[PDB]
Amino acid sequence: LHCTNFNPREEIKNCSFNMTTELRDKKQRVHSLFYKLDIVQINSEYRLINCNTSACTQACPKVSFEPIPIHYCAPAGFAILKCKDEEFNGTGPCKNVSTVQCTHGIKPVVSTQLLLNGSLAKKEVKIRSENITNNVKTIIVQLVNPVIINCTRPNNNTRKSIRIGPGQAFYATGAIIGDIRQAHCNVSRSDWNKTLQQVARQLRKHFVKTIIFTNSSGGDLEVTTHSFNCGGEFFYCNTSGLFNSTWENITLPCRIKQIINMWQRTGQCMYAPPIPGVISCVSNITGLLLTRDG
Amino acid sequence: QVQLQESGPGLVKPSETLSLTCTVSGGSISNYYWSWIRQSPGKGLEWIGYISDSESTNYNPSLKSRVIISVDTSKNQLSLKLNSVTAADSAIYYCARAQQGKRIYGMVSFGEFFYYYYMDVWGKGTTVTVSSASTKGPSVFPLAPSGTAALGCLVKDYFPEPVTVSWNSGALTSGVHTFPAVLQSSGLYSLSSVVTVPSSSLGTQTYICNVNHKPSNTKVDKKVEP
Amino acid sequence: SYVRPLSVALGETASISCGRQALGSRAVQWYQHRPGQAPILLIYNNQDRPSGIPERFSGTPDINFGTRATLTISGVEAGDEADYYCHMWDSRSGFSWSFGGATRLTVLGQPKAAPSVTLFPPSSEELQANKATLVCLISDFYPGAVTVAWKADSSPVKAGVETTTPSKQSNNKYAASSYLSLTPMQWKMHKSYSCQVTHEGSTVEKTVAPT
Ligand SMILES: *[C@@H]1O[C@H](CO)[C@@H](O[C@@H]2O[C@H](CO)[C@@H](O[C@@H]3O[C@H](CO[C@H]4O[C@H](CO[C@H]5O[C@H](CO)[C@@H](O)[C@H](O)[C@@H]5O[C@H]5O[C@H](CO)[C@@H](O)[C@H](O)[C@@H]5O)[C@@H](O)[C@H](O[C@H]5O[C@H](CO)[C@@H](O)[C@H](O)[C@@H]5O)[C@@H]4O)[C@@H](O)[C@H](O[C@H]4O[C@H](CO)[C@@H](O)[C@H](O)[C@@H]4O[C@H]4O[C@H](CO)[C@@H](O)[C@H](O)[C@@H]4O[C@H]4O[C@H](CO)[C@@H](O)[C@H](O)[C@@H]4O)[C@@H]3O)[C@H](O)[C@H]2NC(C)=O)[C@H](O)[C@H]1NC(C)=O
Ligand SMILES: *[C@@H]1O[C@H](CO)[C@@H](O[C@@H]2O[C@H](CO)[C@@H](O[C@@H]3O[C@H](CO)[C@@H](O)[C@H](O)[C@H]3NC(C)=O)[C@H](O)[C@H]2NC(C)=O)[C@H](O)[C@H]1NC(C)=O
Ligand SMILES: *[C@@H]1O[C@H](CO)[C@@H](O[C@@H]2O[C@H](CO)[C@@H](O[C@@H]3O[C@H](CO)[C@@H](O)[C@H](O)[C@@H]3O)[C@H](O)[C@H]2NC(C)=O)[C@H](O)[C@H]1NC(C)=O
Ligand SMILES: *[C@@H]1O[C@H](CO)[C@@H](O[C@@H]2O[C@H](CO)[C@@H](O[C@@H]3O[C@H](CO)[C@@H](O)[C@H](O)[C@@H]3O)[C@H](O)[C@H]2NC(C)=O)[C@H](O)[C@H]1NC(C)=O
Ligand SMILES: *[C@@H]1O[C@H](CO)[C@@H](O[C@@H]2O[C@H](CO)[C@@H](O)[C@H](O)[C@H]2NC(C)=O)[C@H](O)[C@H]1NC(C)=O
Ligand SMILES: *[C@@H]1O[C@H](CO)[C@@H](O[C@@H]2O[C@H](CO)[C@@H](O)[C@H](O)[C@H]2NC(C)=O)[C@H](O)[C@H]1NC(C)=O
Ligand SMILES: *[C@@H]1O[C@H](CO)[C@@H](O[C@@H]2O[C@H](CO)[C@@H](O)[C@H](O)[C@H]2NC(C)=O)[C@H](O)[C@H]1NC(C)=O
Ligand SMILES: *[C@@H]1O[C@H](CO)[C@@H](O[C@@H]2O[C@H](CO)[C@@H](O)[C@H](O)[C@H]2NC(C)=O)[C@H](O)[C@H]1NC(C)=O
Ligand SMILES: *[C@@H]1O[C@H](CO)[C@@H](O[C@@H]2O[C@H](CO)[C@@H](O)[C@H](O)[C@H]2NC(C)=O)[C@H](O)[C@H]1NC(C)=O
Ligand SMILES: *[C@@H]1O[C@H](CO)[C@@H](O)[C@H](O)[C@H]1NC(C)=O
Ligand SMILES: *[C@@H]1O[C@H](CO)[C@@H](O)[C@H](O)[C@H]1NC(C)=O
Ligand SMILES: *[C@@H]1O[C@H](CO)[C@@H](O)[C@H](O)[C@H]1NC(C)=O
Ligand SMILES: *[C@@H]1O[C@H](CO)[C@@H](O)[C@H](O)[C@H]1NC(C)=O
Repeated sequence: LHCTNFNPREEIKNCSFNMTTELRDKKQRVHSLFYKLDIVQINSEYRLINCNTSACTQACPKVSFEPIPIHYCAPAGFAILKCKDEEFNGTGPCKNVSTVQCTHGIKPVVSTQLLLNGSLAKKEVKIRSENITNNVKTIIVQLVNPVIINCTRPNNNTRKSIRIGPGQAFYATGAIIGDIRQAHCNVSRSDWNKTLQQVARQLRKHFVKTIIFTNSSGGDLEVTTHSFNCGGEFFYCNTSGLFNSTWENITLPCRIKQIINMWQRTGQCMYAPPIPGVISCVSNITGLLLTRDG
Repeated sequence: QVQLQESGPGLVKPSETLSLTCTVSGGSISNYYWSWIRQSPGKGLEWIGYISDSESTNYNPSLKSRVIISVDTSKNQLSLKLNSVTAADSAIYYCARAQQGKRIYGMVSFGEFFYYYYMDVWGKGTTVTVSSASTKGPSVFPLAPSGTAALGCLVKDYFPEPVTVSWNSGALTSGVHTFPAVLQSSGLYSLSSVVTVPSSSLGTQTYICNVNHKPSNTKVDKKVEP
Repeated sequence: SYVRPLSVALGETASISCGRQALGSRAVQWYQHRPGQAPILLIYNNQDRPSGIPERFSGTPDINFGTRATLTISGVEAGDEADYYCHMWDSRSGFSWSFGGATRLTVLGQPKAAPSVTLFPPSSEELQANKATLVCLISDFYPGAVTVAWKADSSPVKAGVETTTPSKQSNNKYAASSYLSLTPMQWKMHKSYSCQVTHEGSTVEKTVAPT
């Protein structure tokens, strides 16, 4: 790739490269926009961040990542036991047990840190874990009232379809019609603060003591961010402004990637094609997953 | 409430430093932004530069390496200099009050705005001419008259622009008609003004013109009569 | 730079399109400028006009991107015959240094006006300096285009003429000078000199004689 910057965070590049066409002997000099996070410099000649470890399969633009409820059923001759006790800790005896053939409608919503679109606690924010005394065991919070997160990618993107071969059409990121803004999310203060003092008083029921909230540890982008899906593109929001209180909006600056590995697998990625137009999604925040230090 | 007025030398030799000034009236000088604009024959309005209320400079890339926009907060005087002047730098120079605007299109915290300036009150303008030719005072000759009559004065060979004509030192203003100049092949202009006036007062009320040519400091005045 | 010619009829509404389209959210300025005249600001925001400018000068607000910036001059008169500039600022382009190309609105359909020719003989003081210069002053005509022709008795003369180009007055009319320069000898030896001004398909002549 031969890339230059964009305009006189969220860095975007305008990269021109030689590309194949419908005929093997002929080439084409086409250009595309690549988010800076999907692309590394060689040492301005750049390179797609995945080419040195694995190939990438871009999504068929007709399928959707829309999470819709899945019902898991048990075969004939088996059964599923549903615990109906409200304040059920998740582990141990359950006094209100009923049997069902299938589970309820479970939406495969992939997210990080914050659990979006889920089942709430019927009363009192319930906390679940294995060995609470062990910090290496993940804690899972489940809110009782859902705070509403409001995300949107404002830039009016356009889809530019290349033709890298007979029937193979790579959809490149075209121009940005209109203003260039910053993708982000809004959640309500005095509501995240109202529901964080709820998670607070339940964290102290197991830990006697002052409790503190901080940001992620550090490392990969998927590990240290509120990575989720929104209208087709994969956001990577920075939640340092959400977990920052020791016991009007709060805006989370989000970056957007196109080369995602999803399941952290051994060399397999997907190129998320650019969604044309404006993207905006609204998601309930029903759950949480923390990690104690010691 | 706030007015402006430019000042200049009228003539500047090539490859020398041009210097102009402006006088702000009815307003503080270190309160607003000030700009400089010039219009040459054949070229549109060209924005030279601008000075801030914090007195910070920012010049057009067309002449960043030749312009110094100073200031004098003791009075209300704004400065401008032009190093190494050539023949193309001759134009009518203006000084206006730039008003800073803040257009916000996204989030003010993400930096999604852009600053834009607009100049609402301008000065009258100062004419400067770039030529190695020397200055020269005019030679106003009177034009005697003859329902109404017409009378004027022939401001002959003079260089450079401009020249001012006033009748009765500003008393007679109705019917005046100062014509544009004429650049002769000899290299210097020639102007003529006239004034239509009732035929009754041809002998009594004296008519006296007043010619001002600052680029040579040759101030003259003459009288017209049959 | 290079100019865009525009022509509207008297009393109509002028729709002056801006030079450079905006790539994003914009902040446009409209200046009315005349050659040899201090430019006046018509509209400084996308539609905000300052004190004194009549309501007939209106712009397009940038409520939604895509809408183009235009200056709308309703009920054009003879005074709206000037250069208009579009100072285009936006969120994507750099620092809007230049005012852009000028569009010169020329309001058509103005009534016609006849010249006011006036010819002065050489002064006594000027003739004493051994230099004679007749002066023919044309004024208050429209459209701004005339033709001068100097007569030396019967035969004409053109060697020694210096004629101004038309120039708009304060009454939206045009004027021009006309100087014939000759030696004081040929002023006295000729019977009469004339100044023939041809405006449109008509000619008017105001002569003078050495007496
Ligand atoms: C997630 O969270 C995010 C963060 O919380 C959140 O982000 C928010 O996004 C929105 C939009 O997405 C952002 O909204 C923008 O806000 C801009 C600023 O708005 C404020 O300021 C203006 C102007 O203020 C100056 O002028 C007034 C008087 O005119 C003075 O009183 C002011 O003091 C100030 O002037 C002084 O200060 C200047 C700076 O120092 C000096 O330079 C100046 O000389 C003076 O000294 C106000 O008018 C606004 O008032 C409006 O809002 C209040 C509520 O607060 C209303 O009650 C009220 O009725 C008003 O509507 C406000 O206070 C806006 O400029 C911007 O709107 C323009 O831009 C968009 C896109 O560019 C256009 O599409 C839109 O149409 C607007 O254009 C109009 O205005 C421009 C310039 O003014 C014109 O050129 C243009 O033609 C058009 O004018 C037309 O429409 C006007 C009405 O719209 C009309 O008045 C005109 O006459 C004409 O017809 C936009 O709204 C917001 O800033 C973000 N938040 C933050 C914190 O940044 C996000 O939404 C959340 N949700 C998500 C992501 O889903
Ligand atoms: C903070 O983030 C908000 C995103 O959720 C921005 O957008 C505002 O959200 C409000 C809450 O939904 C909207 O008001 C709602 O309007 C509907 C329509 O009538 C009503 O049903 C809701 O009851 C009502 N909610 C409330 C609490 O009033 C606003 O309409 C919406 N803004 C706009 C312009 O539409 C906020 O703007 C943002 N605030 C700041 C300061 O950044
Ligand atoms: C998430 O945030 C977005 C934007 O902040 C919210 O969208 C906003 O929804 C309101 C609902 O009324 C819209 O207001 C209406 O807009 C129409 C069209 O302009 C107007 O005719 C009405 O009078 C009214 O003002 C508002 O325009 C819209 N804003 C945007 C940018 O789309 C959305 O509701 C939020 N979702 C939540 C809080 O669940
Ligand atoms: C959490 O749930 C909400 C609602 O169930 C999700 O919002 C939904 O987002 C999808 C797009 O991601 C919207 O559906 C599609 O929109 C496109 C764009 O116009 C259109 O082409 C499709 O036909 C379809 O309408 C859907 O309208 C929207 N739902 C609501 C109620 O607004 C949200 O995405 C979920 N969050 C996560 C992280 O999954
Ligand atoms: C594929 O590329 C990535 C990115 O360059 C490699 O990870 C880098 O490894 C080098 C080792 O020399 C480090 O210097 C960089 O800091 C690493 N980058 C990041 C972002 O961690 C990765 O190792 C490469 N894969 C293979 C198989 O070589
Ligand atoms: C987000 O949360 C709200 C509030 O819990 C949900 O709205 C509720 O939906 C149920 C099911 O129809 C109703 O019985 C409640 O009355 C609704 N509450 C309100 C306040 O309207 C909403 O369905 C949730 N959305 C998602 C995608 O999870
Ligand atoms: C994003 O930009 C595109 C242009 O690239 C806009 O598409 C136009 O939308 C209008 C809607 O009134 C149509 O009339 C035009 O025909 C569209 N143009 C093209 C080339 O398709 C689109 O509206 C923009 N998005 C938003 C939300 O404004
Ligand atoms: C990325 O850079 C290319 C340059 O290679 C831009 O393409 C140019 O666009 C301008 C404006 O329409 C044209 O006048 C040129 O002819 C184009 N050049 C080529 C080689 O195609 C392209 O517009 C840039 N992309 C973006 C989004 O700005
Ligand atoms: C997430 O956003 C916060 C601010 O909202 C960033 O915090 C800054 O981090 C740097 C690097 O350690 C510090 O030097 C600054 O003092 C922090 N500023 C603050 C706390 O206001 C943080 O870097 C962002 N993280 C990511 C991954 O983008
Ligand atoms: C395409 O390849 C040619 C050599 O075949 C090279 O000179 C040119 O720079 C390339 N263009 C790109 C990579 O955009
Ligand atoms: C959860 O609650 C049950 C109550 O039956 C208790 O036995 C168990 O130790 C608790 N576990 C945690 C991790 O709180
Ligand atoms: C079990 O749950 C049902 C749900 O409605 C409730 O009616 C019943 O009282 C519960 N029984 C016990 C023992 O908790
Ligand atoms: C965390 O809170 C402190 C104190 O309220 C504040 O100064 C700081 O900016 C906050 N950090 C983030 C990332 O929001």
